[PDB]
Amino acid sequence: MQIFVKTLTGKTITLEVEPSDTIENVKAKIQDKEGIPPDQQRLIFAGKQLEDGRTLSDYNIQKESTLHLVLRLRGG
Amino acid sequence: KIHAYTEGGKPLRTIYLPKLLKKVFLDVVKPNTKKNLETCGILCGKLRQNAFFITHLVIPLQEATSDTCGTTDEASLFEFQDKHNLLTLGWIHTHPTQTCFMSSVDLHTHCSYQLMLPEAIAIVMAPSKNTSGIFRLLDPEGLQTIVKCRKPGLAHPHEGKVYTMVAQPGHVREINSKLQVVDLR
Ligand SMILES: [Zn+2]
Ligand SMILES: [Zn+2]
Repeated sequence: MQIFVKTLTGKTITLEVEPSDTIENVKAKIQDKEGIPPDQQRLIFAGKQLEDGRTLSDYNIQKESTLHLVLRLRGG
Repeated sequence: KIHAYTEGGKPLRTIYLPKLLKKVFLDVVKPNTKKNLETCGILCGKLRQNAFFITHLVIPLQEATSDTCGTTDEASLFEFQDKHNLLTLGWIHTHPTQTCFMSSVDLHTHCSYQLMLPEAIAIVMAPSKNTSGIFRLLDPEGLQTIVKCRKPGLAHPHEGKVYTMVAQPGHVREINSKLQVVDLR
């Protein structure tokens, strides 16, 4: 299956996943594909902020489901 | 009238920045700057006829010290932006006592914004020095260096040129326009 990750910049990221991937796995894939480190990523689906240790299947995320990516901000 | 390009040859759309946003941001976070604490915000707005307009300066839930700041509730920020159809166009923060430059942390943060939006800008205010700056990473080379970097430090240094101020003139065009500050704190 494919899922989509929608940003707040008008960009949609397409990902190749399987139902049993954890959220951690998904953020690693985003790093691989897009160059964003996992620690800066917050993923949201159906109004909830997703947890690293749970799986796509745990949140009912299926074929063509859309997650949302919001970045942390760290300044110094 | 302006056609901007990255170092890599990619065209950049104009970002219209309200002439007053820098001062307004300084005004709104004064109680923090006064207590020697940094503050950050998000530059939010809209795309109209192939140009971006910053319309809302969003101050998210955050924590800070004299030389750091960071968000603490990005879900709320997302909810707000999604409800109001507001794009992320960049960010801003204070160096209350320091010079105006991009720190290691700043570059790591910024890179992700700029990968998501090639026009994304980072505005740095240094109010003790009465200076400020609008910065972006070199694209592609500076973005590459930050993407491939994996060092804890987190003031750790980087090899080569990584970032630059936006050109004058360039893709960021200041204008005498309205602004709304949204304080989520
Ligand atoms: Zn900084
Ligand atoms: Zn680094």
